Amino acid sequence: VTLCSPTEDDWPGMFLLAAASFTDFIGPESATAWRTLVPTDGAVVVRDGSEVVGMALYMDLRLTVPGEVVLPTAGLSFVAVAPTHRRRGLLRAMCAELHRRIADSGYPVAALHASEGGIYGRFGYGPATTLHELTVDRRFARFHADAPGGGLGGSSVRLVRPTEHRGEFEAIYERWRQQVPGGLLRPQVLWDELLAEAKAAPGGDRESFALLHPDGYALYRVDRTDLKLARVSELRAVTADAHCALWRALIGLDSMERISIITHPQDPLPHLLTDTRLARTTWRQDGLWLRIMNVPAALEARGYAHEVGEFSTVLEVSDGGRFALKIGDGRARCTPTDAAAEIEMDRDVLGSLYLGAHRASTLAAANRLRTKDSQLLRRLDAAFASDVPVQTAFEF
Amino acid sequence: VTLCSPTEDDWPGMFLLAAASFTDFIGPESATAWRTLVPTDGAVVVRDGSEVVGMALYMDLRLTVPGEVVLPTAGLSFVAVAPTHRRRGLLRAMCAELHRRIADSGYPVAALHASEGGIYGRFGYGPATTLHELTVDRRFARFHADAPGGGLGGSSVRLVRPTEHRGEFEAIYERWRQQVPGGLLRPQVLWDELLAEAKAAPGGDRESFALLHPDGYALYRVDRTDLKLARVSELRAVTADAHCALWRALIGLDSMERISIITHPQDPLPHLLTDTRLARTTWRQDGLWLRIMNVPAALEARGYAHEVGEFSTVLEVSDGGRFALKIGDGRARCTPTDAAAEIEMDRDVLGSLYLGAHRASTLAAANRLRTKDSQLLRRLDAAFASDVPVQTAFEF
Amino acid sequence: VTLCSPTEDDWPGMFLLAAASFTDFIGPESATAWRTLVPTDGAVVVRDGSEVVGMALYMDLRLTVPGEVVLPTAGLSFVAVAPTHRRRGLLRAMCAELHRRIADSGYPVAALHASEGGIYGRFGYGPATTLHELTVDRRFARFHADAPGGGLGGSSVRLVRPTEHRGEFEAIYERWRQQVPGGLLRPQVLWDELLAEAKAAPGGDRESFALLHPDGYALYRVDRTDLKLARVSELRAVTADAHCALWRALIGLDSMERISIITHPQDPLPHLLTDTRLARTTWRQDGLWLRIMNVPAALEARGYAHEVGEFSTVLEVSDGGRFALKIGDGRARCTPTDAAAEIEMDRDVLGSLYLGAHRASTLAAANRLRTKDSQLLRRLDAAFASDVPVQTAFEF
Amino acid sequence: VTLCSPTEDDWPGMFLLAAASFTDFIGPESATAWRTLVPTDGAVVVRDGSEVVGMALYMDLRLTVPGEVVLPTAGLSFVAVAPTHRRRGLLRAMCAELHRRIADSGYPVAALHASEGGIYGRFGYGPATTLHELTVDRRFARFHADAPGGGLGGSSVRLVRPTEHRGEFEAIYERWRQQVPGGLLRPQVLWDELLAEAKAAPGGDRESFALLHPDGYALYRVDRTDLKLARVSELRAVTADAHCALWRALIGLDSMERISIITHPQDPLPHLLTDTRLARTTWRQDGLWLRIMNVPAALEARGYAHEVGEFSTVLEVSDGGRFALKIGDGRARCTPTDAAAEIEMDRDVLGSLYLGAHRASTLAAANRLRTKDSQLLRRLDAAFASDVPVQTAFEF
Ligand SMILES: CCN(CC)CCNC(=O)CSc1nc(N)c2c3c(sc2n1)CCCC3
Ligand SMILES: CCN(CC)CCNC(=O)CSc1nc(N)c2c3c(sc2n1)CCCC3
Ligand SMILES: CCN(CC)CCNC(=O)CSc1nc(N)c2c3c(sc2n1)CCCC3
Ligand SMILES: CCN(CC)CCNC(=O)CSc1nc(N)c2c3c(sc2n1)CCCC3
Repeated sequence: VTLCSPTEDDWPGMFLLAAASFTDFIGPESATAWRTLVPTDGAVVVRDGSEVVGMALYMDLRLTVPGEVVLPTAGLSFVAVAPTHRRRGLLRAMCAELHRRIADSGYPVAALHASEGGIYGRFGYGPATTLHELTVDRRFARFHADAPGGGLGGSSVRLVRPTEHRGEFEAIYERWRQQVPGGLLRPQVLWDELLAEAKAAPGGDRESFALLHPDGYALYRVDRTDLKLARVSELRAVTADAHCALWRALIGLDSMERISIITHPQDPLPHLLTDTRLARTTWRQDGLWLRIMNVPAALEARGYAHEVGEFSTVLEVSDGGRFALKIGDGRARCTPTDAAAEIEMDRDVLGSLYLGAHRASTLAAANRLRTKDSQLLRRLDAAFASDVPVQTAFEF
Repeated sequence: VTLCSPTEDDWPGMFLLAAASFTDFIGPESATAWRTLVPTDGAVVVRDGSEVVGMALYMDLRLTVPGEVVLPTAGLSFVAVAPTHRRRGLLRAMCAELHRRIADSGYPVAALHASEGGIYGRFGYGPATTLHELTVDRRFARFHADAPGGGLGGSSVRLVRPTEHRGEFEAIYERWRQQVPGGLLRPQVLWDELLAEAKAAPGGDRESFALLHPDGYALYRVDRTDLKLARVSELRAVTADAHCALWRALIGLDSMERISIITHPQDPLPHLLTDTRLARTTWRQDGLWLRIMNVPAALEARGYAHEVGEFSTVLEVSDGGRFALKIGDGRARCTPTDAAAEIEMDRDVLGSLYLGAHRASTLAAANRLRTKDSQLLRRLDAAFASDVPVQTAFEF
Repeated sequence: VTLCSPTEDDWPGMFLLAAASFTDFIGPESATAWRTLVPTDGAVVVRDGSEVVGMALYMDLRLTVPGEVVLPTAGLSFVAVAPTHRRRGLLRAMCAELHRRIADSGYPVAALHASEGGIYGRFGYGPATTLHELTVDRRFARFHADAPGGGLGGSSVRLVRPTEHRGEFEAIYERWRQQVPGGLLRPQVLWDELLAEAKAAPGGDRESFALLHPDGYALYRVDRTDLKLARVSELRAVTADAHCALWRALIGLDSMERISIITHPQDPLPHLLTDTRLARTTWRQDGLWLRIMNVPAALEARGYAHEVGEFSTVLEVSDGGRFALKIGDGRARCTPTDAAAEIEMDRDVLGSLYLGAHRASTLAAANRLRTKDSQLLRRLDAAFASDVPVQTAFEF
Repeated sequence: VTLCSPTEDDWPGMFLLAAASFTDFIGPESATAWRTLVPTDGAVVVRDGSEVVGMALYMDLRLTVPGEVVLPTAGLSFVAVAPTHRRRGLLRAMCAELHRRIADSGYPVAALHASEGGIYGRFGYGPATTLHELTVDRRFARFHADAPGGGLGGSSVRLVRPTEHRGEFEAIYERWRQQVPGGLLRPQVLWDELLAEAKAAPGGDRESFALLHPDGYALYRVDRTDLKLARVSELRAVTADAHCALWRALIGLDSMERISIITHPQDPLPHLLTDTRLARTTWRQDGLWLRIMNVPAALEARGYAHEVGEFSTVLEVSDGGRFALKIGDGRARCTPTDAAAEIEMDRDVLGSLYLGAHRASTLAAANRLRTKDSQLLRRLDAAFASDVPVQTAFEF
């Protein structure tokens, strides 16, 4: 049981573990595209004696954080331990080695999507975005008098084939990801993969269609089994006008009973309708998880709310350092100190605060965040909050 | 078809309409208790020719708003139109008369719980609290190392019969309702009714039990049909310690698979567990709806966030007046003006902002709130936000 | 194993067999009411050695047949064989004795509601009415421009308590039953029983309400478990205006999603709506079964369609006689003959034709009815058809 | 937004709208076959500016009406409005243009299958056939002593592969469609398509088998997911003997629990069994919809019941003309008149009466058909009734 960077000859063994560990695994062909995002020493495997019994890697990503700042991000992925080798310290050993490499390589943050919610907290990852499924019973849906784009004349939205308008989706997404916390750069190879999933599969998913606006798009397909349900896989809108116009078109899918989408808690859709209740929350879950690798770099890199007045405090991260944190004029300065801590929290908690999805006050109430000053709590809440609601880009 | 205040002889007809309109109607005996909260001219009926074909009333309530300010509140309730008399203007006529009476009587706000979400917006009511059902699979639930009250020694929580500890529930609730936005005074007659519902009914609900802490309680019963589900009807906790200790006791209901509760979006429960995902959101809906009757009085009465610096603007409510709004040092001044509006919104939108459940930014994105200044938007968001998360007291 | 008329001392044993044989059995108290409809020698029991192991009886009923003719009808009921004594000839023996008594007493027809559809054909009973369940999704239901009673002014329908308007229901039902084939006289004791079932039961059925028009009524209650479903137990309407007005009121039950009713195949409800499809047929089944006891008397007693021109034929009923049947001017003459048969059928088939629910042509296609002349077939179809659609009165 | 006949270059855009509008759409290959039934100017499209945002067409069909008369019929089909262009008058505009073309081309009737039941009434289409799903629990099914084809010797029914007996199916269907109201000529290209659907699809429908009699056939396949359910896609039988023999063979599918078929309300199947109840009606819906284009031509073309004696009346169709209607000896004469109307109805109502699926009396009770003479009503009922029960041929 030794731990190594994989060679080319290890990858058939890694794909076998992948097929056995991940039910949603698309085979080796699609893996080629994703592999191009893995840097030279971005992967570790565990061999027994040899067969691959453990693997983990990270991908080079670009993540937007509040203030429209783009951080280099290590995207943990393809993590698997063979069912033959559970409870053997393998996950801990692989995660430790990758975090060492990630830290040394100079990434300020790491990120992942969690298969289970009970695993990654102990390795310093905190849930940082919230997925929110809305299901609209579109048969009752009427738009409010106040909703944009309800005037006479032609529609600005076109119904199109995804593969024939790649350039427009790319450009709209690029604009979206740069202005929204949680945004990820989507490289060319992932557009290739996305548009491949758009066509129908024999005994699989139905054909995808697109609704295209100059400042937004929606990709949707009819569900495999529920033929009265349309699933919006992705809706990206840069303006409120685009968002409303796309939803006017989706509600116009008259052969459907229900439209579902995985969105974020601050999606304005409910408020566009005369009956807000028709946009039912059918599902909620953690989206992106963040591990802050370098506390000073991460805290100094993001923007903070201009509304809160300048304040200073001392933050201790458990086994992560202690810092003099000064926030004012939407910027933070974060420097070493041995002064008494005013705020303590584990590393995972900081990840949860970092994009503004969770309030300091809420985490304080669970005692995941410890302070004796409730004024400081309010100031943290306000400072770390995000002007632009945090969203989830794409799963990896 | 005339509109009158009911006499004693109208009430049998009103109870008949009630039994036919409300499936959850407890009969005339329980109605006696609720009736004591209806003031002298708090009710209207419509007769044909005579039989009661329409009714509506309000109750005298006390509602806590941000800054722990308690407002006299007209609680609209018992609203019904006979199925024989739909689409006849009756709801509009009854609501107009009651709003006249409520306004003239000097209530700054009216409030209701909505049977449907598409009805009450046009009468100036906006959803102001959010109900959030969490279902915990308690078989997997483990408390985080950081969670309070996990030390050795005895428990501070007692398992008791509700009817034998009325005084303690009353006193704990009184403390709770005064410090939480959305809190309602629960008068003696509603405690009588609550503790009557606590006992088992033949072929109905099972017996209720209570978990009692010095600074919190939980009332729960096993579900009628799903005998592995415990439903928490009510949990009131004044400290984080009480909240955690009550949840340690609920997770200790070892004969149950699942514990469900209707709570609020900022309930810290998920953060008390090592796996936040185990607290699944199974249901979300509008709670209390508010109609601001008097804009200046309401806006001046509540507290605002101290974090945001002093600012001035001009607010227009559609057919509700235009006001110079000045907010600073957590207080607002709201005075008449004919200066150009910087913010416009319908009356219902203001109700939705008033307890801090919805962000101005979110409503702006749906164009329910119109301004040309995005800095002003951020300032409104921050100012109207509530330090203490808004919760829902009891349905009426 | 002997067969006797029961004495008073046999009835506790009969109630025991009843409770064990019929899940819907209301106990001995309600049985008192039904017992008053059983004539002196209207019942048979089988004892072993003694305990009651078999029973059957008939009740004195009055049944409306086409031409608004009311026949004395033997209503077979309370038929049961102990589970200890199956496959022992007991049903055959009891049915033979009762049919002897019924014939000798001078009833032209016997009738029953069948627990199973495979039992009663061999004893000469044919299904003669069709039950048709319609479920309306009332949220989408809009009335057609052509539908009666859509004008301004007050409603003619009142929402009332059943027990306070007994006289009006009685009188409306009396008018209904006399003008509709399948109508049964409902005696006073069955009104007592019907209005007793109208009140709520602890852990049972919910309270019943009534919609009352001068020329019709509907009795309905919310379903026990599906609280968005209203079940119409009974709707009796003497005019099209009443029928439409009652349905306008039922569609006005705004707290319900669905209204269901057990009606007949020619219920005009679907045609009152702009979307006929909203009245979905969710269930179909045989209603009343008829055994023609005396062929000549039965065939001469009913009216026939005036449209078909006079014709003569020879009808043979298998082991039931052969007859010269002459039909003209809406009347039949039916006399003995030994002339060659032009039409043959079993006795059960004639029962199925008798109220016009089934077409001769349809039964001919199954070869349940044999003739070599297709012109005769068309003439039978037309002659036996009912001007007024056949309906089902009440179960017994 | 202009309205044109499509060119060859419009058809890729039409197929895109089709794939997005119709979930059951087989792609462009199968569309080639259906296209051959569309005449030169049988189609309209709406372009914006260009992309296809609206389309509609008709196909040249031959429809059998009572009296075995075959009418040229315009089969409306492939109707779709883009979800981006709802509530824009497009359906109304396309339907108006096609009806103009259909009328001018000399079709007496148009016909369609309705995606929803609330759409096509306002354009003068009335539901004219009823689909009736029967589900037989074949484990209990026993044939009645009277049922044909229960004697000793060999079976007349063969189990075969559909594709190897095309000629026999074609010839049997041709005989069927010519003698049954609702029958449609099935051209060669639709036989090609039907037999292509008969083979198994990977992750789709299972292989179809055929039961073949000299005077009937049944096509059936095991359901995708319910492997104890056999679905009869099509059963065509020219004699009662064939119908019974095919059902004896279907009940002999001993590996199945249930056989389902979409048939018509007068299917004799229930009467072939000792227990009629085993043939449960699981589903009912409108089949073919008719719009009478030319009232005189349509009414003069069909045969009427010989049983009713000669009578004369005056029929007014709303915005469709007024006519002296004389019916006798199974033929109608229909000529212009300005004499006072004795019968009024909308155009859609006449379509519903035309094949005898709905009774005049029933439509009168809903006030869709207005007369003051109830004798006239009875005469219409009898006259328009169909000797041969109306059935549904194939969907288009
Ligand atoms: C399949 C992994 N899955 C289960 C935990 C996680 C969620 N992933 C997705 O939703 C997009 S599909 C995908 N994603 C990759 N990161 C990858 C990688 C591949 S294939 C591939 N496919 C090869 C090496 C780089 C990572
Ligand atoms: C039954 C009304 N229901 C349906 C819309 C609304 C929700 N109400 C509850 O969840 C508590 S039960 C209750 N509530 C009342 N306000 C009242 C009133 C009564 S009984 C009564 N019971 C008589 C007059 C004052 C209001
Ligand atoms: C209970 C019998 N049931 C099961 C086969 C048949 C259907 N009957 C009903 O839907 C009305 S309840 C009823 N009906 C009776 N005929 C009777 C009789 C009684 S109780 C009674 N209750 C005593 C003797 C006369 C018949
Ligand atoms: C797909 C249309 N569908 C949805 C409303 C209606 C029902 N149609 C069927 O059940 C047989 S499949 C079919 N039918 C056509 N008429 C057509 C036509 C095609 S493909 C085709 N396929 C191209 C032009 C002529 C009509």
